[PDB]
Amino acid sequence: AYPGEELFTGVVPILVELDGDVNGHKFSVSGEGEGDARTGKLTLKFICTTGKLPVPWPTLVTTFVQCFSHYPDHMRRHDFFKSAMPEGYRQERTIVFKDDGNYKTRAEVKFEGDTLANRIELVGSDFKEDGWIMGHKLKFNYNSHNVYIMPDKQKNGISVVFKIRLDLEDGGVLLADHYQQNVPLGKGPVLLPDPHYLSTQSVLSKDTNEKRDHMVLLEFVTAAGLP
Amino acid sequence: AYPGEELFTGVVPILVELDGDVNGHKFSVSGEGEGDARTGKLTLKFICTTGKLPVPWPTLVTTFVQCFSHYPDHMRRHDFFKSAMPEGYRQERTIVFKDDGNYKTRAEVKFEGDTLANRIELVGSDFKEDGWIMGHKLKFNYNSHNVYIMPDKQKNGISVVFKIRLDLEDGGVLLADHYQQNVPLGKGPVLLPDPHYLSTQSVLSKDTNEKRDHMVLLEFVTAAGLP
Amino acid sequence: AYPGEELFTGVVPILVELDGDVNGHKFSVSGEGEGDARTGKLTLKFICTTGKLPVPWPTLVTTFVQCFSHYPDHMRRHDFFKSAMPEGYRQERTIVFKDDGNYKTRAEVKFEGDTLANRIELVGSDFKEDGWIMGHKLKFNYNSHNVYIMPDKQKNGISVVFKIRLDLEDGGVLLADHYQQNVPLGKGPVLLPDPHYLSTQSVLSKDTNEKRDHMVLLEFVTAAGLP
Amino acid sequence: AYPGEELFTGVVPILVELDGDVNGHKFSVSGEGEGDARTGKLTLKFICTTGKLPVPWPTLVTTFVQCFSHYPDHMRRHDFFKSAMPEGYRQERTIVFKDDGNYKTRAEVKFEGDTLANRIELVGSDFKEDGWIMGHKLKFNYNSHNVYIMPDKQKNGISVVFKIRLDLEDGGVLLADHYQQNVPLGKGPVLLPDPHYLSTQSVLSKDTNEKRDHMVLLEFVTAAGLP
Repeated sequence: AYPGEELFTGVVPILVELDGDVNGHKFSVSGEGEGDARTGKLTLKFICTTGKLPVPWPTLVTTFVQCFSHYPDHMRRHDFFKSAMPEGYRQERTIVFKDDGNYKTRAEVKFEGDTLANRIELVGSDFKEDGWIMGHKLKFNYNSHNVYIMPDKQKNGISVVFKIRLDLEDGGVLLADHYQQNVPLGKGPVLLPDPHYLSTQSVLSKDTNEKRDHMVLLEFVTAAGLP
Repeated sequence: AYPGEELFTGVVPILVELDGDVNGHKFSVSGEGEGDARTGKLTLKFICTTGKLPVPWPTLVTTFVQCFSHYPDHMRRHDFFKSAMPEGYRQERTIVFKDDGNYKTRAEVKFEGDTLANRIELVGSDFKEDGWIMGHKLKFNYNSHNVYIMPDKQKNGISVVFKIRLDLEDGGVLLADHYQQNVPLGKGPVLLPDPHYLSTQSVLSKDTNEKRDHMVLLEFVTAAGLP
Repeated sequence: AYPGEELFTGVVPILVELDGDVNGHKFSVSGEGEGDARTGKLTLKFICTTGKLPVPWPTLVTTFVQCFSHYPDHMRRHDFFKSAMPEGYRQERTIVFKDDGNYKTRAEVKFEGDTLANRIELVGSDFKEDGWIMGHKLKFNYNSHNVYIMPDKQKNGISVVFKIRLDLEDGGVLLADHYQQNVPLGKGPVLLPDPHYLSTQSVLSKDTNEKRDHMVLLEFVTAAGLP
Repeated sequence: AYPGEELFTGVVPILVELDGDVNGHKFSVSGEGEGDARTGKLTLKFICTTGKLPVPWPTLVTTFVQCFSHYPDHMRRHDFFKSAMPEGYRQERTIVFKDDGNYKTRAEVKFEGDTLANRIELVGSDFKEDGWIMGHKLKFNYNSHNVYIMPDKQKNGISVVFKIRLDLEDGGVLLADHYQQNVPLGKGPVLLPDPHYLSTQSVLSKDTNEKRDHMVLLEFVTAAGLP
């Protein structure tokens, strides 16, 4: 297999660092945790190093390491995330919130020693001051959803798009469309996958022994084929 | 690769049946769902078959299948719950609510065909009818907390002790001490674990399409070591 | 303040008496020393009054007064051992030496006047004459390990299990598993602690002016909580 | 509470730097660890920087921090070592090895930031290159032995005298008389103690992961009054 696969035979530490800017409200978030590609388990904890988060925590869940998705034996040849390791890949993402603003993220997912780092730069604009983001908070859906992937041959990478359902405090729903391009960092050949998807489930919680603004995230991801 | 773990290589159906008697108020609960030991995932739905539940649903979460906890590779020799399968184990518990009544539960967790069954007999007493549990709304801790386990060599089983923080409606916190003793149902050899604990996480929801008194539970449990 | 903490504000003399029986060899040990709960310090000298000890001295350290452990301010409510004083408690233990023999101990730790007395009975069996324990000269690890404690609500006492590491003459390691049960002797109320542990450190030494088979013991024990 | 005592209420890092010259053989030792005066516990690791130590490690322990001796409550007015802190004290010694050479040491024990550093200079002479010390046939005494202390009114410090037994591989015992003088470095008032002694207990071992010439030291010291 690829020299990137056996870098995930067991538990791998994760470091997260986010430098965002939403309508002028600058902020920084640091994250830390572990990941197990054998089961697709992810246990991460994030903290707003600048104090309070100006945007809702669940809106940054997707931005905050898809290389820890579990790929079954019959589909390991479609794992582009682990393929581009240890040099890693670049993750660009346009998040469009319906009837609201949009995010634009630039991430660098790579290995730094024995740790997996996710250094991201996020920009936000066109969010209303009384919109569903800069105003009333929301919550991330704890149900399984699908994240679809196809290869991008001309870019030697993969295309990834998916929808996010955010439950509003007033019983409503704010759909967030994610468009994502991934490009390898190293020059070595990567796996060009067949169109497939990932079954993703994330549970949000807090840490009772934490005084700062934070979020605890438990994520299970499993890849699945498309006939 | 101890015997009993083979019964949890995939999704296993779960049947839950409870018969309760809290302060003379008799009731029955039927529950169904499934569990995945590879991820420690737990999805169940419980229905009050006698009408309205006289106690808050969150006070009955723990009573309502720890054999679906995920034991990492280096800790599989500590899995007493799966070692008792398929003959199963008996779960007796004493749940003391601070400054209020107490529960006494007798359960039989075993395999019925391909379905993991959990038949429980619950008895409550000394509950104040005007306190904050009986006839009032409660909220489960929802965040991660620890469930401590130790071997009981005299009874050839395990002792399980843990705490639970329930959230009252006025903002106050009610604490429910749990005292638990598991013993195997058959004469086959079981696993005597070292002191360890389980990291538990639950999410409570409501079925919009269900008219009877009901509870939907999502739960994630992971075993962890004590040095 | 339960009426047991005041009995340990200063230095308290210790009496130890043990009648042992291993592979037919009947032996006796007398011990004396002091104990200070403010620091967890234990100074004890044991002497085999029946001649030579037929078992290695390190295998009897745990059998040879956990009421002298230091419990910090935030842990005083978990000190079961002190709450059973002055009437004291009973300490039954099953020690399992891996791939070798087993110890069965029964002790009554209680106050006899102004000194705390520990009177034990030991029965050993299934020890190989060429076993790792038999032959003596064993080595007790001077590093600190953890002795986990959980409440036994049914018996109105506590359950205690831990592991000790015995260094062998061959450079290897003998693991002795300990399974302990504590119940109160008197009829008053006792402390029912939360799950916690005790970091215990001990050092074996000798007395150059002592001609009989003996051992000098130095031990520090401090209580610590579990999340 | 005496002014210098507040600096030892918790664990204190320790630095040790020794330059030696025994019979023209030059060497330097670096040492590090921590001290806990609540229990009189010491754990230090020393590394010979210049390569192979030309004298045996057991001969250098005492040269290798009596300010970490535990002084019981009602004997605290006798702690000159702590009362010299933070400015520290000078510690000069003459170690006569019977029918062999001698050590001359000069130590400046003081606080350097939050770390108590013991920087020593050692000179050894008149040692027999074919005797029992230079050939490295020595073992340490792990049993408790006494260290006698007395005030020095004129020098505003203390004199310290004690004996030490060293075990040779032929079965013989080598006595090493120590003559010690301690004088404060600062101009603050120090405590002139009464005649008393320290009960010292030491244990030497080896680091299995260390390739350089080294010694791990564990020490327990406790002061005691003289009638």
